[PDB]
Amino acid sequence: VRFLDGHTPAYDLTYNDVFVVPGRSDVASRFDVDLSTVDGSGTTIPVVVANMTAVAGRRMAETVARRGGIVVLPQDLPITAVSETVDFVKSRDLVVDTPVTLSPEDSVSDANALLHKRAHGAAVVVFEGRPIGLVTEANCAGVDRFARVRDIALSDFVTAPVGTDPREVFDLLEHAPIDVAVMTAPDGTLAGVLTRTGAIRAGIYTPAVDAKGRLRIAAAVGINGDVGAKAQALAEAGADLLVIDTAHGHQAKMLDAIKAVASLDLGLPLVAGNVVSAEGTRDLIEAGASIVKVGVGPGAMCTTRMMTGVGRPQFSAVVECAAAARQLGGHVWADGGVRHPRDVALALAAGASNVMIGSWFAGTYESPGDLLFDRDDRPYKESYGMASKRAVASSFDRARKGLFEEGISTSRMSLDPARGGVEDLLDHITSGVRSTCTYVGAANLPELHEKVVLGVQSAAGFAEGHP
Amino acid sequence: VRFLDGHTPAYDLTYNDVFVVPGRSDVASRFDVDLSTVDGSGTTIPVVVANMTAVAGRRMAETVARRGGIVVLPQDLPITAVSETVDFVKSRDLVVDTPVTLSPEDSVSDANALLHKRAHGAAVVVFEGRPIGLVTEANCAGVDRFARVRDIALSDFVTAPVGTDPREVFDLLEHAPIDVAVMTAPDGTLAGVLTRTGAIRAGIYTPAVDAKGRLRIAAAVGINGDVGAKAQALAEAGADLLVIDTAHGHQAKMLDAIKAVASLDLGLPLVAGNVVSAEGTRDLIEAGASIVKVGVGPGAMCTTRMMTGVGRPQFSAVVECAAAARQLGGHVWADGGVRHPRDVALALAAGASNVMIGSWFAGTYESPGDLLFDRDDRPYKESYGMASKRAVASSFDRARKGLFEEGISTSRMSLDPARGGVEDLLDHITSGVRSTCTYVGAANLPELHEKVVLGVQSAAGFAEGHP
Amino acid sequence: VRFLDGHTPAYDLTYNDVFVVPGRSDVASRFDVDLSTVDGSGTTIPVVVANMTAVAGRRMAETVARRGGIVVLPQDLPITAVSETVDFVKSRDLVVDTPVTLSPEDSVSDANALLHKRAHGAAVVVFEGRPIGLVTEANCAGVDRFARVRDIALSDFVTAPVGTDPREVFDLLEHAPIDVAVMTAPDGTLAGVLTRTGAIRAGIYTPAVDAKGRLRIAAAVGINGDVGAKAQALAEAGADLLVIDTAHGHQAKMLDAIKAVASLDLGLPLVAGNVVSAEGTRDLIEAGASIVKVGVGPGAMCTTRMMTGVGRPQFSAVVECAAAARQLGGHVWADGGVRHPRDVALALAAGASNVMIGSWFAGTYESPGDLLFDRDDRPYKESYGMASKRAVASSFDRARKGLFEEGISTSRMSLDPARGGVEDLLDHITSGVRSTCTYVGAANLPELHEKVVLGVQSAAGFAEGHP
Ligand SMILES: Nc1nc2c(ncn2[C@@H]2O[C@H](COP(=O)(O)O)[C@@H](O)[C@H]2O)c(=O)[nH]1
Ligand SMILES: Nc1nc2c(ncn2[C@@H]2O[C@H](COP(=O)(O)O)[C@@H](O)[C@H]2O)c(=O)[nH]1
Ligand SMILES: Nc1nc2c(ncn2[C@@H]2O[C@H](COP(=O)(O)O)[C@@H](O)[C@H]2O)c(=O)[nH]1
Ligand SMILES: Nc1nc2c(ncn2[C@@H]2O[C@H](COP(=O)(O)O)[C@@H](O)[C@H]2O)c(=O)[nH]1
Ligand SMILES: Nc1nc2c(ncn2[C@@H]2O[C@H](COP(=O)(O)O)[C@@H](O)[C@H]2O)c(=O)[nH]1
Ligand SMILES: Nc1nc2c(ncn2[C@@H]2O[C@H](COP(=O)(O)O)[C@@H](O)[C@H]2O)c(=O)[nH]1
Repeated sequence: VRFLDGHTPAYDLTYNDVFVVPGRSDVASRFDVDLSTVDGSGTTIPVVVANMTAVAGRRMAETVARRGGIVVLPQDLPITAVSETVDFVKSRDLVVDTPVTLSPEDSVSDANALLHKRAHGAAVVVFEGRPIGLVTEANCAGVDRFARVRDIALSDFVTAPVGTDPREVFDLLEHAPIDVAVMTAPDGTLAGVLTRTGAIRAGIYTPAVDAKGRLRIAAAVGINGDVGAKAQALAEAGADLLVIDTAHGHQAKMLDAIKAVASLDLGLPLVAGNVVSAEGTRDLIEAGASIVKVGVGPGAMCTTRMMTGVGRPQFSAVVECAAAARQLGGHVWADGGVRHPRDVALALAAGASNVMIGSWFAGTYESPGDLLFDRDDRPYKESYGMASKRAVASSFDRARKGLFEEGISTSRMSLDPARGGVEDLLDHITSGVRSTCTYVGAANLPELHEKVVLGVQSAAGFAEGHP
Repeated sequence: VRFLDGHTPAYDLTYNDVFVVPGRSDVASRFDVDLSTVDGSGTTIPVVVANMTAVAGRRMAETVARRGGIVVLPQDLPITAVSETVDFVKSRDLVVDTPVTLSPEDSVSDANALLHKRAHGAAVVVFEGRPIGLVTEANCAGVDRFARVRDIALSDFVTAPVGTDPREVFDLLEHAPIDVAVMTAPDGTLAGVLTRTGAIRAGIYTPAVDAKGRLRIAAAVGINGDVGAKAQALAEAGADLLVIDTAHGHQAKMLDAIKAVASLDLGLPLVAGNVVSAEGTRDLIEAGASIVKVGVGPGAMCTTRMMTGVGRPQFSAVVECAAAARQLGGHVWADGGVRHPRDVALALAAGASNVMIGSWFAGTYESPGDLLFDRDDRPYKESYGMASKRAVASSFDRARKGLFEEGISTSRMSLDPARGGVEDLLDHITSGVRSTCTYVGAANLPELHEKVVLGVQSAAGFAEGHP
Repeated sequence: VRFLDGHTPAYDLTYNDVFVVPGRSDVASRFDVDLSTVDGSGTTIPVVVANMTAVAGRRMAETVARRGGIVVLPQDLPITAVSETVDFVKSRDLVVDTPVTLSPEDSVSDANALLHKRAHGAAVVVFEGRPIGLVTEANCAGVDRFARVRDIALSDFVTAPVGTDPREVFDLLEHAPIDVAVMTAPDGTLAGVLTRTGAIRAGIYTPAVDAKGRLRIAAAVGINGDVGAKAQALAEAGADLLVIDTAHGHQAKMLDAIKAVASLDLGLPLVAGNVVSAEGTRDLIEAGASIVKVGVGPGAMCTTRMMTGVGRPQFSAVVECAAAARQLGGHVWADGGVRHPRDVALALAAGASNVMIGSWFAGTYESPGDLLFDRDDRPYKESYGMASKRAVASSFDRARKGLFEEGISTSRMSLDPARGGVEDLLDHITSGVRSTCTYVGAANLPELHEKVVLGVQSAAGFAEGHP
């Protein structure tokens, strides 16, 4: 990638150590740039939710797929749950979000705990398939925790049929006391709930769909055990994309797994990682992988940097691997070390065909975890590492292996008190990437890579601007 | 610009990463150097107040214009208010500051809130155009908040006619209980209020005036909409200098706006920004701009560095753009990243024809904002970013554009408990620049640029000295 | 008064040391008892606002007079202000409260400070005598403190003509976003503002009015100086009731003042105090006083107990003086030591024809003081003692008298965060007195005195019940 004159630092650079120099721009507005990825994963935004059990669930899968990004299901997961999640996601409206359906016999405690499963802020009490009420934080508060939800003073909702343009439902919700509105099927059954900002987003983002027009989804497999059988069963389960993940993506087991999956000829794009070296990417590409995950160590839950000293600063690894893959025709997914939208913008600028968010999305409403509360009542969630799920594998043998195994690290990802949903994190990331495109003057991601110029900055250079 | 031998860092440098090496000096004192700018903006000190609605007002405009610096009025402002502000500023005494005029029927609360509008520390109660009393924090305290100001125990004031030299009013205020003194017109009407330190400053600073001897003022326009009509109407409104500001100053819209304004042949100097590249400055100069604003990202209210990764360390961008502009004959205004007078001194040293302060001046008495108080009772003010006012542009369209728009960032700029007025910040900045001139040994700003030698310093190098 | 068998304590009892034993009751509800006073002061509730400059103002006067209680104007007040206040009060609607009238040219700071003058929670912006807008804490917040009130985003109000029954305006305000409603004169000019709870209270309370149907008001004079001339001028000023107040109501100066006022034959009822002895009440009654204030020392602002050791527990003094006055046909006002409605109920039970609240009402919205805020942002107000205004009287003489004079004590009366208005304190007091009537079984205040039975309780007896 192009660098400023005289910029040959004697160290690998991270995201905080680099910056983008704006160039001559012809892109008028942020909406004039398209974020469609070229990697073949079919994501209209360069965002992938990581294959972490704390960040990858059915709700996040459907939400991000509707917003145009693919979601990788966590590895080492019972294929029954995988099939259930895939069937759930593929049966979702391309525009309307699936609400928190509440049976009239549910308790107040269950309703209150479920209200935070989604970012809508309200839950639908539905009887016999017909929506009969709405609950929120207001009517639920004060009443007894174990009273039935049929006696929670159900509020009135704005009902509209499925197929009305986002304009009409938007103006319908201009003065609505409750932001959400129930999209009902023509027969009268509830089909979903659409929000004011959801109506806004329905036009900006184009949902990522497969050849059959269903929300794309992905799943991950390890290398321990029969990789071929697991990958084949995953492909038959309906997963659009297969991701083979391990702590070290340059070992012979990784190459054998990629070779087996490629020989299976499943037709789905191939994703392997992680390698932070050009030779590792070359080996993975020659092994039969179309997409290469890059980054071992920058992950916010990754510990190997402190325990082993291995790793690489994310930006330099991403740019070198992207150069290698583009030399061999392959494509690159940056993984780990993403905490600000500048990280996404720089990862795409370095040459990566896509970026993968990880534990940042764990601090969202839709992450498959428990929304706990701290002492100061600030919302947050616990993010865990994959640990043995990303590692190559009687009571004695189990405990002996577990003694030397890296512990499951835990972190507290705080929720935004106002913009807590993953919708708003995606909005921030996409706005940052669009602004980067406008500053560079690129109409698309390949043009972003081609026309970006990057400079090096010191520690004090990062202090410039408002945090 | 000249650098120390062996100093070729592989990264763009910010203000904290550079230092000035003193050379052989013939300038005896700080008062022996003149800070007159060469850019044609006619500012006798190298200080410009930014085109921010939280830092650019009529009071700051008149104060800084009297002290020798130009003020850029915020963009996207009703031309009626622009004309009112320009007429107010052009009708100000070149020596005497306009006080807080208080009608006798004003309440105690209004008087107390108005007392902090200016740095004088006292407000003038004037009846029928004749000054009849003075109020301050002492007599106002304790009395009922809604009692009339005619019953606030008005104090006695030192009255002097307009035209007395600062020497005489200075010695008149040597033992005065109230620091301020009322300069009255020959007919007896109140013309202004002059302070002890104001008398001191009346000789050190030479006010910036136009060809008609009136306090210079500037105004800003965006690129969205008809730039030519807005610029022409601004020129007819009486603005001395036109500033065309946008988030990205290298886009085609910027060039078209500069071309239109230059074709208008208004005669005022042309200011465009922001570009942090030599090619951007070349394009702006060829587009018909005499002065180029440089710096996108270092701004204390700017967020694009964290959201998009775009930007550049301020010092390297300023020096490169200054070199380019001086190659093409243009002149440079550094913008953003100014928090200490060393930043101003380094910006002028890098080659910029002027520096623009920004949110630092928002924490002053004269900034067009509300002087709020924190829990610890330390005075402070809220500084906001321009956001869409610096960005290129039905309810649906409005909300859709606002969803992706960067939020209006807010910061708390604390007031100096003693030297809170913008007069004292200007004193600090000018003292720092004069000391830099003496250390370099330069009699003027062009000599500052010519004879300055700059070295590179590490993180621990910045720790040297008293903070 | 009747006491329980065997209750002959060897100490004077205060309110905390006594309790009422309920008897056989025929009063069904609290609304079945009338609180009309027999003293001739014409107050329909047994509440009098004290002659304290921190608790007695025009707003409190009109409010309490509309609610059925008389207000004594503070002594040592310029008769011009007395006449202005009396004319203001006598020109008030018997049902509608006078709102915070706001001229369109007032500032935001003035509007915000004025909003807390009344308990309505909203202020009326009126132009040319016609109401044009409403302001509250919501629209006022966030906007600049010195912006004009014509640009404070005036809200819509419910307008009704004067004369509509409280039922109609009550149902009109059932779903109103703003609790208050503007009662307008038939010509369209604004006549007042009536609230939802104000509509509720318009039927429960019967306003205290004179023979001409105007809100009754009272004023106070001291004993120093010509008492006769001051009392006569006060009577001509329109004051319905005259109160002669001093620290010691048994001195010869008190008797001479009462004799002079009685010889004036002004026709208004006579109020003198304070005496806590039967002989003092006898002397005051024989001096030509119809009503006797009792209580010197129990006052929450009174200091003489700690400085001099003089005083008396309020309950025993009140009962003894009431017995003496009823023996001579006079009537009694308890003064001081009122902090809970039980104090009012016990004062009326002891035999006092009325009770006088004092500094408790100083912590209200309508008290003539400044609503200050503490560090924890809890609303409160400063209550001051009368000091020399209740004491018998060159720079040397002034300072010599002031050296030995008791200092003006200050106390912090906290505002109720929800029920801060004096309307709600009056509601609490009246509810307590009505409940006491029901528990005793009395249909009126004379029956309360006749049929009440009081017992003595120890320190631990006061701990019973919820505080
Ligand atoms: N009643 C009800 N429970 C729900 C709904 N959505 C999620 N849940 C709860 O959440 C569980 C799954 O959590 P998830 O893996 O989706 O975060 C379900 O088994 C169920 O207990 C809903 O719409 N209604
Ligand atoms: N070595 C290691 N890497 C992990 C673990 N958990 C997650 N990761 C890596 O870190 C990524 C997420 O980090 P993030 O992008 O949130 O900073 C995952 O996609 C995966 O590549 C773990 O327990 N160990
Ligand atoms: N009465 C009075 N108000 C003033 C004076 N200077 C500023 N103000 C207030 O401040 C407002 C403008 O604030 P600025 O934009 O000057 O910071 C005016 O509309 C007025 O309310 C003055 O001398 N007298
Ligand atoms: N991108 C961006 N730049 C801003 C915004 N507000 C101010 N700026 C820039 O930052 C400068 C002030 O920053 P300062 O000099 O106070 O650090 C302004 O003159 C302008 O160039 C904003 O909202 N967004
Ligand atoms: N503009 C305005 N000021 C009021 C109003 N009511 C009270 N005030 C203010 O309050 C002062 C008197 O306070 P008070 O003695 O009534 O508590 C008045 O002189 C005036 O400053 C009102 O309706 N409008
Ligand atoms: N001795 C004395 N009594 C006072 C003073 N201020 C108020 N009082 C008395 O205390 C009463 C109010 O007390 P409260 O009823 O609020 O406890 C007044 O009506 C008056 O009788 C003062 O400064 N000194």
